[PDB]
Amino acid sequence: SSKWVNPEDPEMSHPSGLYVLPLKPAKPQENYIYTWKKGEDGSIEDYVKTPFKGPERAADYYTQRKGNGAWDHWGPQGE
Amino acid sequence: EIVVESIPRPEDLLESPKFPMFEGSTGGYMSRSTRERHAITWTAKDQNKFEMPTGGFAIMNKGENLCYFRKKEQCISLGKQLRKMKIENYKIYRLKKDGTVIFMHPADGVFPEKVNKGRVQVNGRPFTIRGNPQQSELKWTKYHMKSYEADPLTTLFIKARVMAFQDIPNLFALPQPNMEEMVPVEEYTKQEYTTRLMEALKRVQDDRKAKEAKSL
Amino acid sequence: NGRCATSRYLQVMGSIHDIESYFALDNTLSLNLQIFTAHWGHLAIILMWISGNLYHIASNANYSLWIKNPIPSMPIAHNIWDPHFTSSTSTPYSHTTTAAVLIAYSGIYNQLYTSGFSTVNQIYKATFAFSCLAVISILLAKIHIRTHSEVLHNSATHASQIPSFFQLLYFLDVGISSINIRLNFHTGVLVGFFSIAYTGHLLDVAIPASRAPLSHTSLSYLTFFGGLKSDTASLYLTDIAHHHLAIGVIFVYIGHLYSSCSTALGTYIRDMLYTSAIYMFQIKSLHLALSLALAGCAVLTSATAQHIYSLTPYFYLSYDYVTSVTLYVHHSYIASFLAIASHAHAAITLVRDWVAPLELESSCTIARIHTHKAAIISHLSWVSLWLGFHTLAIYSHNDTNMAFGSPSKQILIEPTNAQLIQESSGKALYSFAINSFGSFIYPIGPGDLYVHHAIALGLHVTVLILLKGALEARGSKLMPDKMEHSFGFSCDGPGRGGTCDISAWDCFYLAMFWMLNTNAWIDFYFHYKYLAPRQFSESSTYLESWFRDYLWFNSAPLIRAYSALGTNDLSVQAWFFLLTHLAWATGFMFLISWRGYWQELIDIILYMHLKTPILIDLWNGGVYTPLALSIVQARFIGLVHFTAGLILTYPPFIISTTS
Amino acid sequence: SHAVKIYDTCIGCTLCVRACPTDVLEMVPATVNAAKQVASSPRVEDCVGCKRCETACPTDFLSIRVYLQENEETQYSLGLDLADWS
Amino acid sequence: YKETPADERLFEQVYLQYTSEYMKGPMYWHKDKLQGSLPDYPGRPMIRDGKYTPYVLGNLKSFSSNELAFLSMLFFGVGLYGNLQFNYYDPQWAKVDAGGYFNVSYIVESLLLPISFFMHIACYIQKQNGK
Amino acid sequence: YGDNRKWSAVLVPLTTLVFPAVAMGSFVLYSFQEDAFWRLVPGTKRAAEAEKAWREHPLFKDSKDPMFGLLNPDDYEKGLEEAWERAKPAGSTVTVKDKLKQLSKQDSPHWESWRSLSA
Amino acid sequence: RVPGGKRTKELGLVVPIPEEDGLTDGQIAALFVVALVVLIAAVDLARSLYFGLQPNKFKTAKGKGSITPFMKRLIENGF
Ligand code: CLA
Ligand code: CLA
Ligand code: CLA
Ligand code: CLA
Ligand code: CLA
Ligand code: CLA
Ligand SMILES: CCCCCCCCCCCCCCCCCC(=O)OC[C@H](CO[C@@H]1O[C@H](CO)[C@H](O)[C@H](O)[C@H]1O)OC(=O)CCCCCCCCCCCCCCCCC
Ligand SMILES: CC1=C(C#C/C(C)=C/C=C/C(C)=C/C=C/C=C(C)/C=C/C=C(C)/C=C/[C@@]23O[C@]2(C)C[C@@H](O)CC3(C)C)C(C)(C)C[C@H](O)C1
Ligand SMILES: CC1=C(/C=C/C(C)=C/C=C/C(C)=C/C=C/C=C(C)/C=C/C=C(C)/C=C/C2=C(C)CCCC2(C)C)C(C)(C)CCC1
Ligand SMILES: CC1=C(C/C=C(\C)CCC[C@H](C)CCC[C@H](C)CCCC(C)C)C(=O)c2ccccc2C1=O
Ligand code: SF4
Repeated sequence: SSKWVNPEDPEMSHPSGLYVLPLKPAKPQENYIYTWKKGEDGSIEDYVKTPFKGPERAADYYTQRKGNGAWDHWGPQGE
Repeated sequence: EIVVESIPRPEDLLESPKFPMFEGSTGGYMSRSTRERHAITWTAKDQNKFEMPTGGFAIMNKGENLCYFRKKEQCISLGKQLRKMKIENYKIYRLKKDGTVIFMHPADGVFPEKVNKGRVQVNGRPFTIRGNPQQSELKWTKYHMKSYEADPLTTLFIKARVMAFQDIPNLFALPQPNMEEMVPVEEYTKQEYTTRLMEALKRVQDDRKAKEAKSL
Repeated sequence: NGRCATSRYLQVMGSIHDIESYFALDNTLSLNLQIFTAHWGHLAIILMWISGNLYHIASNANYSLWIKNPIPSMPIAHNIWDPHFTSSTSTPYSHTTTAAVLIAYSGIYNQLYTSGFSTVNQIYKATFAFSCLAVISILLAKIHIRTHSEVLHNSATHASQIPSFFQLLYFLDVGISSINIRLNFHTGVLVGFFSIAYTGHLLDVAIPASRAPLSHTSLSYLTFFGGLKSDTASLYLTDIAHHHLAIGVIFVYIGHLYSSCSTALGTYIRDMLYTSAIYMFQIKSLHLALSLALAGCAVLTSATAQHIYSLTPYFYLSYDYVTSVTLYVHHSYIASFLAIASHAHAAITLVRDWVAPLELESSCTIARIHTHKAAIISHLSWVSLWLGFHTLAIYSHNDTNMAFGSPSKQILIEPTNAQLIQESSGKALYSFAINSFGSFIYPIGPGDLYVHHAIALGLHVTVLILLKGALEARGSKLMPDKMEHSFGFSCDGPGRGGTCDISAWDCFYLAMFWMLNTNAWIDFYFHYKYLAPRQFSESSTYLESWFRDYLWFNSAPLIRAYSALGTNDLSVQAWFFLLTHLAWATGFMFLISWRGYWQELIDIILYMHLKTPILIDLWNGGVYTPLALSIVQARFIGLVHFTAGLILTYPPFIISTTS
Repeated sequence: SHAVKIYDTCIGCTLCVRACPTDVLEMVPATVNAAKQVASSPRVEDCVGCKRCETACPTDFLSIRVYLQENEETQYSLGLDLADWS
Repeated sequence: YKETPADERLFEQVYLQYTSEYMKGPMYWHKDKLQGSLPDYPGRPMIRDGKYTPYVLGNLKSFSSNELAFLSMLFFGVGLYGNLQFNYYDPQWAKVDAGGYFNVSYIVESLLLPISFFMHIACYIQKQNGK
Repeated sequence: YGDNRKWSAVLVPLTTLVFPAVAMGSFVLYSFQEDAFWRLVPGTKRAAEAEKAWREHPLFKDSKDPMFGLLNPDDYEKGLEEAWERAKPAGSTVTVKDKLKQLSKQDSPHWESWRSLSA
Repeated sequence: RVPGGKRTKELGLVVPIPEEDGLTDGQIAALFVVALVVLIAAVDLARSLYFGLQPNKFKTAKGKGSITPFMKRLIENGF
């Protein structure tokens, strides 16, 4: 009764072991970093989440990670 | 039938009525270095003092409460404590970096300890624990060093092989190949070649019988 | 795999040479070829080590001067070029205007001198030739890789018409995995013919070099005198040549036993094993072959350790007070390591190689042993308990009586059996003489008896631990399903009462401590009897003599090496005495404190790093996220620290006391 | 990740499921035993390897086995908190 | 119809027995079934019915039990004579030390004693086999 | 004597300070490669390619099958059906082919899930 | 030397030092040339060990592979 379908082997269950498909957000969160934001009137904030165009660290190790699963092994249903 | 809650990203949900009244500590998730989160949402009839898995204590709001953590372990421990307090409506979600919400703990809406229809055994083995095949028997195969993952048919086949190979006196020794008769792959029927191989094997067996009967 | 922690390096380094565990090592063909190439590289390393020793003797050392006056002179190992040394004044290792030098305690000088080296030019030619041999070894590795690749290509390109072409899958590594031909050629050429060749070398080079007057090589160079020539205090070279001739002839004869190149001659090892008492085993098992080779090498290393000291084979080697002790201790330690290695690889064979029959079937030696492993272990435990109880109790009785001041009250059991064997050997040797052997017969007393029983205790307990590990590797009453798990795994959880040190690798870890203890006992016995034969004979019956007359008394020169008064040539030994003490103590940390505490501490340190202002914006911690060492990793690291400290703190002591 | 396997000796007492710290296990209908249920391990990716299921298993030898795989360690099986591999 | 655990065990037993016979047969090829592995070399079965075959004697399988017995006895006598003469009743150590050569007869003779031993085990094997 | 120390002045540093530092830096650089330790770290493209090459080779194309070795699978199956027919309990609907398929199939979706990284 | 050994001081054992170094610069250079050859060969061997066997070679490599007659005889003989 699990909606998840195993991509590698349809007969077996999905590696996730879940029964409800994921819910996508209205707009996916964009990459950001916590930095200061000088207030233009002498003030300054400490942890201000500000957009970041690309990966904070462009190493192949960092960028290869998609978060779909432990090894990104979940099918398209993971997203 | 199960509906997945919105569960906005913690960075977006700075202040919410759902969050319980808790002291705060340095045991919370590191926001600078991690992005994956786990949200636990439950409903409480009264404000019961409870201990946060991350440091200090907390007070749950009468109504809907939502908490954020870094690990499913923390979420599950909090859920166990809530169950001890008789709060059975709690749900756990995994929040990816991009906001995708995956409903995790009551995977099908029924607690795992309670049996539910539509559940099929996973990682189940049809024999006693010692029924697994010998690790040395399946070497240089799919299960080179994982005898606890061999299929039941493979286990049965390997067991039968080890029983078969005890009877040393009558075991067919594989004929030594004639390396002279080698030709290029480019240079018939599969059944016909099998039949020819069988004629060759019978000839080998007859020759072996004659050779052994010569002096015996 | 980008997702990794700092445990990645340790996990890899723990199995870098575990070729069987390699990913994408599909078949025994790949395994055997990789092992063969590794063997070639190892031979290259050995030859480079020999070449380096020879080069440093030739260049940095004083071989030519030493051979003129070997008795009082001391060989030089190599120069010291260390900027950290004092520059204002001369160091203890210099002649106040000369390069610093180290004395050599390896006996390589005696080896070369009795081999027939007379000039540094010969040593240089040898350095050159052994470097060329290393080149040849590496090139042979490359050649064999290419040849095996060419056979796979051929098998791919050509196919037998019948469907049995897949049978060729088994014979691709025949050259590396064939046993009959390998045995024949090893025992005939690599051993017997090598001995005959060395006899030829002796007759041509060593005998004329030793003998001042020229004499043509003849049967007069082959003799059967015995004992040590008085002048060199070593075995007659003429006897060594006959010895090697005889052994070479015998083994050349034995090297025709098996069928190697043709099936018309020789017998089969499968057939011998099948018809012999030992039913049969996985002779193909590389781990089993390694275990047998290691056991043989261990026994031979022990034999050489004892016999080089007993019967001096090298010129003036006995005169070198330090070199004798160093050689004995070195080869004793190597032998102990090889023995425990054979045991560990037998355990690994059982874990992942042996094909056990069904339970009730008892046809092979291994199955028969597994039937009564419980009896074996119980009896070994009984013997160990008896030996320990009685040795320690007699020693403590003597200790208390000596402390109260009554030596007459000591229990002193005369070694009657050993004395009878020694007297029979002496009778045989005296008959031969009527028709000298130094250190082959020693006084032997009750102290010797007690020390021998202590060493027997050590051996029995080491074998107990190793046998228990081997025979419980596949399964155990506590962990019946131990075959599925790897050779070395952390634990099985705190359930079932707790399962620390439950793996066969954990039994090896435990037996390593014992090996070190029993080897320390052996070395202490040899060193004490060597330094003070009379004091050892009179006082070695109680442990306070060992603690006072051996350690505390002889520790003075080493600790006094460098002080506020000054330094001498043993200052380096004194600094390595303390460095190794520190290494041992560090190993205690990994052995005692286990992983959870250190993981939580690492978590706190990681929190601090991620909270630091500058460092957080550069280092996320995602890649190679720091972690505490795994349970097995820490066990191994603590064992390595313990072993390094224990082993390396002794040579400084022996050098200080015997120099 | 670790390998959590269940064998038919299982009697369906649910103690493993109740002892699971990260909810890796769940009871499923079965006919092999009298309880008519057997523990399963669908979410083995979350298994940390604490062997609390193994501790709580009653059977003479365990009907649930956790095989540790240190080479295939993931962040979920390592319980990583300060660092994120996702 | 429901397939009960007893039925599954019956299927397992029949499969085990039949397929074990098949693996023993020539239809199944495994690395353990090569020459030099478990199975006996073709045409040279060493052990049959739990009894050593003449092939265990190698090239002596064609020798009759009577002549094997005679050879073993003769070799034992000659080798024992040579050993005793060399060791006790005609020692050669003194002569060799003086400089003379050994009595070549004794050295070659003494090797016959172990040869005599193995020739008796071969004689027994041949006799026990009806030859 | 000792005039060869000019060699040492260049070699001892170059061998014990420069070479080790270069090796350590190179090792750190190598650790971050796609295939750092492909023969001991699971889920590497190089390891997957090597396995696929072995599979491509004719001799080893199906050497990883635990059941490999049956010269005549059809005859083996026919004999197994005959045996099951003789040993069949009365009113048994279990067929040899169906039973073999069921036993071959299992539910272990978490075995070597790292294969996805490589492919 | 400043000896620190009791036996050395008692018996007057000495570490004689030559007047001239044993080997000359040319000899050391020749030994270093041989060592360099060893190093090049060793780097090649390490690369070969790292990369292992290449079964794909039959697809593109020149030639058709070859087995020595002695190797064929060994294969026919068996183990
Ligand atoms: C600050 C302390 C210090 C330092 C830094 C050194 C440094 C040195 N001493 Mg030492 N020395 C010291 C104190 C110190 N000493 C003291 C207090 C004494 C007593 C007075 C001495 C007495 C002494 C003597 C008598 C000699 C030295 C020598 C040397 C040199 C060794 C060169 C060599 O071959 O290295 C090579 C190092 C090794 C083979 C050991 C490596 C061990 C580690 C654990 C690595 C193991 C390998 C592993 C696989 C890792 C590889 C990683 C790599 C690839 C990156 C070096 C310049 C020797 C010399 O002059 O050589 C020319 C020498 O003969 N020293
Ligand atoms: C870690 C391992 C180890 C180490 C470091 C040592 C260290 C030592 N051993 Mg050795 N040894 C070991 C293991 C080890 N051993 C083992 C396991 C055994 C048992 C088999 C022995 C048995 C042994 C003996 C019996 C002796 C030593 C000796 C020595 C000393 C070396 C002398 C030397 O190199 O002369 C320099 C070498 C030469 C001048 C010539 C070497 C000749 C060989 C045959 C070279 C190789 C041949 C080459 C490949 C041929 C080319 C091919 C062609 C023929 C076709 C030194 C204390 C000797 C000793 O104590 O001396 C005082 C000694 O007599 N060892
Ligand atoms: C990649 C790493 C690596 C490295 C560096 C080595 C290095 C070595 N391996 Mg190899 N090996 C490896 C991986 C590796 N191995 C792997 C993964 C396996 C699979 C398990 C093996 C399996 C293996 C086996 C089976 C053997 C080796 C051996 C050797 C040696 C090669 C030849 C040599 O120079 O011997 C130099 C050795 C000598 C000069 C000493 C010769 C004397 C021998 C060792 C003892 C003979 C005793 C005899 C049988 C009985 C005497 C009886 C008497 C007492 C009456 C060397 C120590 C051989 C060896 O010597 O093992 C101890 C060996 O037999 N290896
Ligand atoms: C001599 C033995 C020994 C040593 C060296 C240490 C060392 C340490 N222990 Mg202790 N420990 C020991 C035994 C030892 N332990 C034992 C037997 C146990 C079991 C009971 C423990 C149990 C234990 C615990 C439970 C804890 C410690 C802690 C510590 C750390 C203290 C803080 C620190 O690092 O400052 C001092 C560090 C040193 C003195 C190390 C040597 C530094 C030298 C002098 C300088 C290095 C020079 C140079 C850079 C070297 C380069 C070499 C390279 C080129 C080859 C330190 C790593 C605590 C910790 O980690 O706190 C942060 C901690 O929590 N230990
Ligand atoms: C250890 C004891 C032993 C045993 C029980 C056997 C048993 C057997 N061997 Mg033999 N064999 C041995 C040792 C042994 N061998 C040795 C040491 C060698 C190496 C020389 C051989 C080499 C060998 C070969 C090449 C062959 C056999 C074969 C046989 C079979 C026939 C024997 C026969 O006819 O003997 C009766 C014959 C004799 C007594 C004459 C032997 C004369 C030669 C010169 C050898 C004697 C050497 C001597 C013992 C050592 C001299 C030492 C020196 C100091 C003088 C039989 C299975 C044959 C077979 O059928 O194999 C399948 C075969 O082809 N063996
Ligand atoms: C394995 C043998 C060996 C060993 C242990 C040593 C040890 C030493 N040599 Mg070297 N040396 C060797 C062979 C060896 N040598 C050979 C064959 C030659 C002739 C070319 C030389 C020529 C030489 C000179 C001219 C000098 C030294 C010196 C030294 C010292 C510092 C290191 C150095 O400068 O190296 C420099 C030497 C080389 C780079 C040549 C190659 C050395 C060997 C073959 C490397 C073997 C590597 C090993 C197998 C694996 C390493 C793995 C690594 C990744 C951890 C030290 C005592 C110095 C000295 O005496 O200081 C007081 C010095 O001036 N050596
Ligand atoms: C100097 C003279 C005196 C000292 C002599 C040396 C010390 C004594 C030797 C140590 C005693 C044990 C020896 C046995 C070795 C094999 C054991 C083993 O593999 O198990 C070690 C085990 C293997 O690892 C385990 O394997 C299991 C499978 O069997 C499982 O997978 C486990 O999860 C896994 O942890 O544990 C480790 O991984 C240990 C971590 C190793 C970390 C080392 C990294 C740093 C290396 C620096 C030093 C250079 C190395 C090269 C040396 C150069 C020499 C020319
Ligand atoms: C290229 C070309 C052509 C050409 C050409 C010609 C004429 C080329 C000529 C090339 C020439 C004439 C090249 C000499 C080299 C000498 C060397 C390398 C000497 C090294 C010597 C060494 C390395 C010795 C070293 C040492 O041993 C010494 C001596 C002392 C010892 O202590 C140790 C050391 C190690 C120090 C053709 C044929 C005309 C047409 C074609 O179409 C293209
Ligand atoms: C003199 C001269 C010259 C040259 C010089 C040089 C440049 C040198 C160099 C030198 C060097 C720079 C050397 C080095 C060496 C090294 C070595 C010799 C090593 C080796 C190694 C080995 C043998 C081993 C290895 C291994 C390992 C360790 C691991 C694994 C893998 C292997 C096995 C491979 C010239 C020509 C210009 C001119 C003339 C003169
Ligand atoms: C001290 C200690 C630690 C902590 C020690 C750790 C994590 C290792 C400390 C690191 C040392 C100092 C080496 C690091 C040196 C450089 C960072 C090397 C980097 C080079 C790489 C490319 C290999 C444990 O984790 C542990 C676990 C289980 C039992 C005992 C212990 C234990 O005693
Ligand atoms: S974690 Fe440590 S203490 Fe706990 S059972 Fe495992 S080995 Fe024993």
